[PDB]
Amino acid sequence: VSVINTVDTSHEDMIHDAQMDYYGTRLATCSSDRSVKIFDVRNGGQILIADLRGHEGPVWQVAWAHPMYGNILASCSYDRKVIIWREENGTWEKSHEHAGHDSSVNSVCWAPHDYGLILACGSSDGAISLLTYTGEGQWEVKKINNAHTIGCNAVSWAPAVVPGSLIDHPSGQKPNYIKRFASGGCDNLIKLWKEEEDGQWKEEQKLEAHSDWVRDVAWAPSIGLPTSTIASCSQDGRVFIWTCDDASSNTWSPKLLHKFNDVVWHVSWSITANILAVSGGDNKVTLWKESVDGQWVCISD
Amino acid sequence: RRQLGLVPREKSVTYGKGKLLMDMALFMGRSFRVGWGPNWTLANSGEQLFKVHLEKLSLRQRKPDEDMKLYQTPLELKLKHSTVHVDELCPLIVPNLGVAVIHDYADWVKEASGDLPEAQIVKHWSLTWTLCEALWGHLKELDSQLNEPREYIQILERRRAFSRWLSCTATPQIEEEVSLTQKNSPVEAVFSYLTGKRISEACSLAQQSGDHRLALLLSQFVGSQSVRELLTMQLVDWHQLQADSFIQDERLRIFALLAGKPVWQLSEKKQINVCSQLDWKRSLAIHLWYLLPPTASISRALSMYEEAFQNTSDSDRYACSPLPSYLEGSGCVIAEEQNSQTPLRDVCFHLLKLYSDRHYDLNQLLEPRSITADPLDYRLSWHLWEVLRALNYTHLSAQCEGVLQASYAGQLESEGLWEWAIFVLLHIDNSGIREKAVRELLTRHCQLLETPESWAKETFLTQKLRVPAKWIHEAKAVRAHMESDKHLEALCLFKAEHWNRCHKLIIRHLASDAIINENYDYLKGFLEDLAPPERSSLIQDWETSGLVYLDYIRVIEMLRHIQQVDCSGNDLEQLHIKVTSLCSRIEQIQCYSAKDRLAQSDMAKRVANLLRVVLSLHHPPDRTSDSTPDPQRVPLRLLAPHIGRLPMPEDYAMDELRSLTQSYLRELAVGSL
Amino acid sequence: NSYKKVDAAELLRLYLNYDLLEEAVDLVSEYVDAVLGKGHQYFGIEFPLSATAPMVWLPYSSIDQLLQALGENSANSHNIALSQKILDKLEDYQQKVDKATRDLLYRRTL
Amino acid sequence: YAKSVYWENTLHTLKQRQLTSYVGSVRPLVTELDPDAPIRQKMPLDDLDREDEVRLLKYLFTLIRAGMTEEAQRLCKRCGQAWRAATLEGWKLYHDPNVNGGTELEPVEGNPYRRIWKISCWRMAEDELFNRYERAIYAALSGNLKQLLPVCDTWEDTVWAYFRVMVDSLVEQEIQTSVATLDETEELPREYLGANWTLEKVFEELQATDKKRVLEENQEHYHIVQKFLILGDIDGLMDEFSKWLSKSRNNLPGHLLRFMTHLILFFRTLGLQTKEEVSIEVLKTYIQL
Repeated sequence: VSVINTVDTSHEDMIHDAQMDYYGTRLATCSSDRSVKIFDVRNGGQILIADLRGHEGPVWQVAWAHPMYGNILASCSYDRKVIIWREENGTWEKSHEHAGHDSSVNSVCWAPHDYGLILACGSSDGAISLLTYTGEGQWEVKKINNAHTIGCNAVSWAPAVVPGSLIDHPSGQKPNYIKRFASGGCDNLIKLWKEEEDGQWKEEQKLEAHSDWVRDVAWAPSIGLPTSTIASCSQDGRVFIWTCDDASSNTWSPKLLHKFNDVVWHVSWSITANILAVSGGDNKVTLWKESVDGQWVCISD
Repeated sequence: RRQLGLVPREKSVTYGKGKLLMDMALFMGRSFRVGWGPNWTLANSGEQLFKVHLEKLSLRQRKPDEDMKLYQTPLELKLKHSTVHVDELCPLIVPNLGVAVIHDYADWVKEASGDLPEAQIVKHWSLTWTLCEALWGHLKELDSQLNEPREYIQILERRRAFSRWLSCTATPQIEEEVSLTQKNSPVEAVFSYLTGKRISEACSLAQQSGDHRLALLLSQFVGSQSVRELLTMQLVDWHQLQADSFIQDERLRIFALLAGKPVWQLSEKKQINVCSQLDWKRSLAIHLWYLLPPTASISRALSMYEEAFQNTSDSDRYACSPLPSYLEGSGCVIAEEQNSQTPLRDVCFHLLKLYSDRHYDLNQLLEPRSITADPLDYRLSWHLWEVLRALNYTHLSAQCEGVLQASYAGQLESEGLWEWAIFVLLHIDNSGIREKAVRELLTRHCQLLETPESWAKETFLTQKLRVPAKWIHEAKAVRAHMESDKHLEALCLFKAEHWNRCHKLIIRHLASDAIINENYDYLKGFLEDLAPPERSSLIQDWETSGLVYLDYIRVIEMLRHIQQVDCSGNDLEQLHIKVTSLCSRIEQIQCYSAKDRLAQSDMAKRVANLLRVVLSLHHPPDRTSDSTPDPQRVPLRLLAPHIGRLPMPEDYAMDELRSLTQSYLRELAVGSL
Repeated sequence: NSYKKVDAAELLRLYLNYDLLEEAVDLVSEYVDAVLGKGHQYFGIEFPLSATAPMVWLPYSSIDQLLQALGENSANSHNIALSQKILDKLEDYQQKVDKATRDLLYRRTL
Repeated sequence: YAKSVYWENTLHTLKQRQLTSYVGSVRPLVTELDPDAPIRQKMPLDDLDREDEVRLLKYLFTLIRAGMTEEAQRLCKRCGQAWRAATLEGWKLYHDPNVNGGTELEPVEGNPYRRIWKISCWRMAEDELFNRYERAIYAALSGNLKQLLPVCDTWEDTVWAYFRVMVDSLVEQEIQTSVATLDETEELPREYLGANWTLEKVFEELQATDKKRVLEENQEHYHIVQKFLILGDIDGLMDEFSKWLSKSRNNLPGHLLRFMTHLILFFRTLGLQTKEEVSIEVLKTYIQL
C-alpha cells in the first residue's frame, strides 16, 4: 500500500463514509455534522466543490450513480431521510427527498446501470425502499415492509450479468436482467431479494451463519469470475464469504474468512472483485485476497 | 480552543456499547465505511492506513523506466503466440498450440538477468523458464532428427538438459563455498565441486592439494558401476574392522557420495549424511547423479528425493524440503501449520511434479507464493498458465482461471497498463463475461483529451486486439456526460452510429452558433454523413431541420462555384429551384433559443439576397453594353411571392421592401421608354 | 432556548470551539435529561427514550472531547467535579438505554 | 385480480381510508374514481388494479389488431369499463337514412361528431401519461400512425399500421371533399390530412424503420412475395426468383419451390405473363426437386 492524498475534509464531527466516483476523480464524505462534503481529488490535489448540508441528522452512507445518468449522488440519515443531489451547469441542488421511513435509514446502494437508475435504502424500522427514476424528475417508490426483524442495516445489488445465466439464449435476443440484491440486519440474517413477473419484490433465499447482528453485506462484481460471491460482517466480529457455485441451484456456501477481537463495521470489494477490504472495530482496515488454492489470505498485517 | 482529536477508543464513553440499539450514537456513533476506486485506489478514515486518505494497493517503489519492461516485454511476446478471433460481438484471444513461447521467454530472461534491481525475482523466473527449456522446450538436440523422435530419446534429452540445469542452479554457491574452503580444507572444496557435477575441477584441485589417489579415484567415476560397488565393499570393511574411525569424516562423506550412499553409519555410531547442510537443488542433484544409474528417469530421482525429506516409520529424514528461493537460508523449520494442509513449495518443484505426473495439481503451481515474496504478483502465474494451456494441460478450475485472469488484469489496471488488462480479459472464453469486462473497463479509462498516450492505446486495441471502436466512443460519450461537454458527447455518440441522438443535439446546441459565425463547412461535416438515405430515413424531424440547414449550405456552395466558373443555365435552373425549395422551409425550423431565431433570420436575409443574384443571372442584359449583371433589374413578379414567406424581423423585412419598391419603380421607369 | 430546538450538538461544537466548558457541562446536563423526557420540548425532540418511539442520539464525539477538555486541567478539583457530573449522569442515562433496548427487543421478538 | 368491481383494490383502499381506524401508511393514490382521475390528479392506482389495467389494455389492443373491435367492446363490458366500451364505438361513419323519405322508420347510424371525436382520440394518443396500448387503440381509430408504430412489434403489425392509417386517411380525404360540414373550427392534423400515399412508398417506409426485427423479416422469402403480390408487380417478383435461384438453387425450401411453381401455374392459368426464362428455371429446379 502507498498513500496518494490526505484530504482535510473540513468535517467538525465523526465521518461515517468516504466514497469516490466511478473514475476516482471526486470524493464524497458524510458525518455527524449533518453534511455531505464533495471534493475534486485529481492528481493528488484537494478542492472543496460543495458543503451539502440539508439532512437534519447524522448521515450514515453516500452512493454515487453511474456516469451514464450524469453527476448524481445519494445519501441517507438518522432523521429518516434519503436525499438525492445533482450537479447541473456546475452547481449542486437537491434532485429528490424521500422521507418514507419509520426510523433511521442506515444504508443506500445504487443498481447496476443495466437495470436502469434505481436506488435501494435500508431502515431501522425493519423495511427496505427501492426508488426507480421514471423520467423528467419523477420517481417510483416501492417499500418492502418488515424485510428484516429488529432492524435493517445494509443493502447491496447483484451485478446484472449473473454467471451461466446466458447459455440458453440464441443470438439476437436481449438478456433478461434478473434484478437481485442482498441485505443484512439485526435478525442475524442475510437475505437475498428478487423482482418477480408482476414487478413485486420477494425474499428468495436466507443466509444464516453469524451468531449476532449483521452489520454489513456486499456483492462481488462478476468481472472474469464464473461464480456468484458475497461478503458479510457482524457484531460478534466474524466475516463470512458466501459462494454460489451454480446459478441454477441457487445454493450458497458459508466460508469463514476471519473472526476479529471486536465488531466489524463494513465490507468493501475491489473494482476487479479479486480483493476485499474489511473495517475493524479497533478503527483499522484489513485487506484480504483469494489464492489459486481458494483460501483467503491477509495483505495488511 | 483548538479542536481535539477523535478520543482513542478505550477512552470513548461509547466503549463496548455497540448493542445499546435505542441510542444511535452508541449503536453506530463509532462506525465507518470505506470506498474503492479504479487502479486499486481506496478512500479511508481509520487508524493508520476530520480527514480521509486516498491510498493505493501497489507492488514496489516506482522505477517506471524499469518496472514496466517486466510486464510489457512478456506481453509483446505473448501477443505473437496467440490468435485473435472476430466471429463474436467481442473478439477472443486463444494460445497458439505449440512450444516456441518457452524459448521466447527463456532467452528474454537470459538478457534481463543482469543489471535490473528486481534481480532476485528475475533470476527465479530464469530458473523457471530454463526449467521449461529443460522439460518441454527443444530447438537443438532432438530437432536434429529428420524422423519422429522416440519417447525414449525425449526422456533421455530431458534428463541430459535437467542434468545441466541442476549444475547451473548450483555454480555460484559452489564458487563462493570453494573460495572460502580451498585455503582451510581442500576436502570440503572437492566435495562442493562434486555436488555441482564439477568432477574435472574436483580432480584438478585434488592434484593441486597433494591428494593424487583421490584425484585418480574421482577421474574414473563418470560411468563404471564397478567403482561404486568397490567403494561399497571398502566402506563395509573399514566399518567392520573399526578402521573408519581413523579416516576424516569429510573424506568418508566423499567416499559415501561416490559409493551411492546418502547416509553412512560409522563404528562410533556417528552418521555421515551426504546431503547435510545442502540446499534443495543440490540435494535433488545428488539423487539424479550419485544415488541412481545413467538409465533412470527424472521422476525416479524426484520420488527418491521426496522419499528422503518426509516422515516414515522406518527411516530418519536425510534431505531438506523444496522451498521457493525467497525462503531458502531463512532458518525456517515450518512447524506443521495447524490450518495449512498443503505445505508451500517452489514453482520449479511443482513443474517437476507436473512433468512426473500429467494430473498433478495446477493451483499450488500457479499461486504466486510458489514464485515470489508477494501474493499480488501474477506476472509469472498468468504467463505459466498461458503456456500450460498451449501445452494442452486442461485440468485447472474455471474459478481458478477467473481468479488468475481477474487478478493479473487488476495488476495491469493498477500500475496503469489498462490496455493490457484488456489483453488479459480477452482470453476469457465466456463471451457474455468477456464483452462486459472489456466494456466496463473501457468506460473507466477512455479520455475526452485524445492524447498521444490515449491514441497509442486506442490504436493498439483496434489494430492489434480488434476491439470494436464503437465501445471506445460509447465510453467517451459516458465520460462527456460526466464532464458536461455536449460537442464531445454529440461527436462520441455519433462515433457510435445512433443518428437521432446526434441530430436532436446538433439542432439545439451546434447549428445556431455555427450559422451565426458562417462556419457552414463545419456544420456540413455533421449533416452530409447523416444525410445518406440509409441513415436519414431513420432520423425524426430531418426534412424540416437538418435538411433545411444543409440545403441552405449547399445553395451557398453552388453559388460559391457559379461565381468562379462558366456554368450552364441547367445549373442555374437547379439553383433557382433549390432556393425556391428553401424559402418555405426556413419558415419551419424549431428555434428553441434567441440564437436559433437569429440563425433563422440571417439565413432568411442571406436567402432573399441569394434569390436576387440567381434571378439576375436568369435575366442578363442584351449584347450592347459590356456591364456586369444588375441584381436590381430582377422582376418584382418573381421575388415577392417567396420573400413573403421568409422569417425576417422589421429591420430585415422593410429593407427587403425598399429593394422591392426599387425594382417595382424600375418596372415602371422601363415601361414608359 | 431557540438554538437547542435546532441543534444542541452544533451549539456544543461551538462551546468547545470557544472554551465555554461550564456552559457545555450544563448544556450536556440538560440535553441528557431532555432525552430522558424532563425537557424534550426545549431540545426539539418529538419523543423521549421509550420502547414505543424512534431511536435517540447524543454527540458522544463532543462529550469525549469535553471530558478530555476538562481533564487536561486535572490539577483543578472543579474540572474533576464537572467531569463526574457528566460521567455519573451518563450511566444514569445508559442503564435506561439498556432497559429501553431490552423492552424494545421484547417487542420485535413477539 | 379484480372480480366484482372496476379498480376494486383502489376502491377498497379509499373505503378503508374513510374509516377512522386507518393506522395504515398513506400511499399517494387517486381520491376520485372516474377513469380520468389518474391523469386529472396525476396520481397512481394501487398495483393490483395497475396490473389489471395494463393486462386489459394489451388484450384490447390485440383484439383491435385482429379486427375483433366488437370483442374488445365485449371485454370492456365484461371488465366493468362500460365507458371504454362506448369510446370503442365513436369512429362509426354517420347516416340518417330517413332523410330520403322512408315508408316506415329506420335507425340513425354512426357519430355526427366523428371528426371532433377523432380530434379528441388523437389528443388521447399524444400525452405520455396514457399507456402505449391505450394511445395505440385510439390511434388505430384516428389515423395517428406516429403513436401506433410505438406498439407494432412484428413485420405484420408494421405493414398493418401503414395500411390501416392509409385507408383511414384516404377515407377522410374523400369525406372532407364530399361532405360539406359547416362551422367546425378545429382541424384534423395536417401530417395526416396532407398525407400522400402509394403502395411503393409504404414498402420503402418499411425499409426506413429502426425496428431491426422488421428489417430482418423484410428479407425472408414469403414477406418478399407478400410485398410483390400487394404491389401486383410480377416483373420484380420473377427477378426475386432469379436473384434466389442464381445463389441458392440446391438449398431452397422444398415447399417454397412447390409454392413458386404453383404461383407461376396460377399466373399462367389467369393468362398473366411471367419472365418465362425464369419460369422455365423454377420448373427445372422443381423437377430437380
